Amino acid sequence: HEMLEGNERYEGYCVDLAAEIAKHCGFKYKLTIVGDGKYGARDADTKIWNGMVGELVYGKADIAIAPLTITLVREEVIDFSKPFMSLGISIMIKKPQKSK
Amino acid sequence: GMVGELVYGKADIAIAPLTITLVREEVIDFSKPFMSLGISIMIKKPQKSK
Amino acid sequence: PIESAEDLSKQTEIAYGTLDSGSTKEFFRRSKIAVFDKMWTYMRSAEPSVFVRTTAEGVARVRKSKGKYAYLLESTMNEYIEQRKPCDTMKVGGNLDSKGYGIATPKGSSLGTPVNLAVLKLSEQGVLDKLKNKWWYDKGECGAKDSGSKEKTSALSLSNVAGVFYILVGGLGLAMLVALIEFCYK
Amino acid sequence: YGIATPKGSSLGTPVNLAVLKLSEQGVLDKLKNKWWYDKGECGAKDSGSK
Amino acid sequence: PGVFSFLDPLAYEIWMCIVFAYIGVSVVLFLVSIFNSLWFSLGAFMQQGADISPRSLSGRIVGGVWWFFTLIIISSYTANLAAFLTVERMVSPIESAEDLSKQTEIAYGTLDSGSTKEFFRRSKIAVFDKMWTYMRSAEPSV
Amino acid sequence: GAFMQQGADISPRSLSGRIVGGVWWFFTLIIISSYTANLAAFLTVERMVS
Repeated sequence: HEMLEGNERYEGYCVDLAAEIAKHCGFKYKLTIVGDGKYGARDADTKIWNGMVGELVYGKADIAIAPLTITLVREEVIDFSKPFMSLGISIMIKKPQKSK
Repeated sequence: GMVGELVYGKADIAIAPLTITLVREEVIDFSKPFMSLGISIMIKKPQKSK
Repeated sequence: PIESAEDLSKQTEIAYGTLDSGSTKEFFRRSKIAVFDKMWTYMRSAEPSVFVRTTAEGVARVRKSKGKYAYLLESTMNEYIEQRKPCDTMKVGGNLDSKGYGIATPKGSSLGTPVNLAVLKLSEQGVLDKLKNKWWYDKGECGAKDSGSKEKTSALSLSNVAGVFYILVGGLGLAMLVALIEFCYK
Repeated sequence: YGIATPKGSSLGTPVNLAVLKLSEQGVLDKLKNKWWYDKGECGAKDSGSK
Repeated sequence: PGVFSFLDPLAYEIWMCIVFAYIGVSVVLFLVSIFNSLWFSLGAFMQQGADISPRSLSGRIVGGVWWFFTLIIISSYTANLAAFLTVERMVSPIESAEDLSKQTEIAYGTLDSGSTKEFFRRSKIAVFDKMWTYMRSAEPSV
Repeated sequence: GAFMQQGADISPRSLSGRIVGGVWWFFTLIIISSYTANLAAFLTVERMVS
C-alpha cells in the first residue's frame, strides 16, 4: 500500500463491490476510510451521530459500502438499500483435532 | 397476480410470500425483508438400520 | 461435536459467552423466545465473566480452551475465521436471528434509488454470491470441504493404550491381594 | 421475502420501518417459530435428527 | 526403507511400556509360586501368560488379565498398521492433470509471463479456471 | 509341534528353549499381524491392474 496511491491502496469484498456498484451506476468514486473507525451509533448525552452513518447525515460523504448492519435506529436518519449479504448469529467452537 | 393488483390500483399492500426480485422492485416498492431464505437440499430421512 | 444451537445451551462444561456490548448481547437480553432467554440468564450470572472486551478476544478464547469454550457471533465472521489458519474454528448449526448488511445513502439523495436497484441486479447475476465466494473461500487458507479428503493424519498415541495398563496393574493389584489371601489359608 | 406497496404510496415508509421494529423485537422470529415448530406435527423428528 | 518401519504404527513410548508390563507381570508370577520362575514367566509370556499357579489360582488371574492385556496390544498394533498402509493406497499417485488441482500439499505454478500463464488466464474450461484462481492468489508467488 | 502351537517347549521353559520360541513367538506374532493389515488394504480398493 505504501507504493500505491488512491483506491488501489485497498482491497477486499467491499472494495470489489464498490467498483461493481459504480459500474452499474456510472460515477467516479474515491474510497475513503471513516474518521473514527466506528460503524453507526448515536451518543447518549450529545446525541450526535458518529462513524459512517454520521458522515452521511452531516454531509461528509456520499455513500457507504461497508458491513453496515441494517438497524431501525439508522433507517430513520439514512436510507438503507436492499441487503447484499444475509447473515445471523452463529456458533464458533473448537474444530478438530482433537485428537483428544 | 398480487403485484398486478398493486400496480393497477386493485390493492393497497401485499403481505405474502413475495420473492424480492429486481423486475418487481422497478414497479412496486418493497419493504425491508422479514424472512431471509435460500435454495437448500431436501433428502429423505436416512434409512438407518437396516 | 455440537450440531444445533439449542444443544450448546443445555450443558455447562463448555462455557459460552458473547461480546460485552453490541448487537449480539442485546439480542439475548430482549429475546422473547424460550431457548434464548435461558441462555441470557446463564451468562448474566456466570463466573468468571463469560463476556469478552473485544471480538478478537472471543476467538482467542475458543482456540485456547481445548474445546471447552464457544463464542457466539455473526455467521460472516465465523465462516471467515473458519477459513483462516490454523483452521481450528468451525461454524455449527444454523443462524440464530435473521439480519443483513446494506449500502447506505443520505435520505433524499440522487444515489438512493439507483444504487438500491443496482444491488438486486448483482444479487441475481450471482455477482454477490461470487465476491462472497471469493474473499473467504477462494482466498482462504483452509480446505473445507477440501480438508476432509486430504486427511494426512496417520499418527498413533500412547494415551489410548494407557487404559489396558490400568486394568492390568489394577488386575495385578487384585492379584496380589488374592495372592495374600491364598498363602494364609494354605 | 418482503412486504410490497405501490410506488409513491403513503404506506411505503411507515410499513418499511415497521418490519424492522418487528424483527428487532423478536416478534418475527417468534411468529416464525409459532407456525413452524410450535404448531408443527413432527416434534420428535426435529430434536432427534441432530 | 529400513528396520524402524516397525515402530511407525506403534509409538516409541508404548514399546517401552509393554516391556515394563512384561517384567511387571513376570515378577508377580514369581511371588505366587529366582532363575527358574523368571524362566517360567518367559515360557509363560511365550504362551499367552501365566501357569504353575497351579491351577489355583493367584497366578491364574495374573496372566488372565495379562492375556487380555497382551491380546489387546497386538490388536491395536494390527489396526494402526493397517491405517498407515491404506492411506498410501488411497492417495492416488498423481496421474493426470486434474488430479494436480485437487490437492494443496503439492503446490504448482507456471511462468510469470508467456503463453503458459496467459492460457490459464483467458481459459473458459472448468478445470483450468480453478488452477489460475488458485495460482493468482497463492502465497507465496507460485 | 512347537511351530504348531506358537513356539518352543520341553525346555521346559527353563530356559534356553523357552527363549528360542519366546523370541520366535514375538517373531511369528508380528508377521501374522503384518499379513492381515496388508491384506485388508488389498480388499478395500484395487486397481487392480495396469
